[PDB]
Amino acid sequence: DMRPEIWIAQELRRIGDEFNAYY
Amino acid sequence: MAYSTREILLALCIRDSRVHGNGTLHPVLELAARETPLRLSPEDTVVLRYHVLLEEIIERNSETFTETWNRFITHTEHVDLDFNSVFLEIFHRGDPSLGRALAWMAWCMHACRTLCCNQSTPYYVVDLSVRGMLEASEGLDGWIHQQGGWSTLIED
Ligand SMILES: [Br-]
Ligand SMILES: [Br-]
Ligand SMILES: [Br-]
Ligand SMILES: [Br-]
Ligand SMILES: [Br-]
Repeated sequence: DMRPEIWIAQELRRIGDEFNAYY
Repeated sequence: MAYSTREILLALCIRDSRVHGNGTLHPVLELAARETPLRLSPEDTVVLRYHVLLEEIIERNSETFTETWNRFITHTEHVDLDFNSVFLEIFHRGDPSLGRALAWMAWCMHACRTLCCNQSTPYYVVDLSVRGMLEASEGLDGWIHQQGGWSTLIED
């Protein structure tokens, strides 16, 4: 616990990458 | 131009609030605008354009944004400090790139929307979260300067 923040950081990295080729 | 991430984030959150459920500003957004010397208009063209991009990101990922936001808010003990931790875990883990910056902005704005929409969310949560997101986002400053600024980025 302090492990959710690192999950969120994971997701947003993926979405960030996803976006990069998709605009 | 040369506007900070803080001002652009705050202009997006204000713009958003205006566009959402009767368009009034939460007290803390009035405050942040005062204390952040908010020099950018929320109905300015950079802001309106970025609003579109972030709103798209939020829709493409509607459920992830919701889930991630709830896990955060139901588990944090100091919302303030916790915003700074997710920021670092995103950005100092292999540079920043456009999408991560925009995915973060999207996330902060979405978070803000949820707080200001829910009439029963306690003031202090809305307050610390907004302060939390604006302060963390200062970290994008140097890197968006390297790219010519926010207006430039959306110009090309
Ligand atoms: Br204005
Ligand atoms: Br996306
Ligand atoms: Br949505
Ligand atoms: Br708190
Ligand atoms: Br560092």
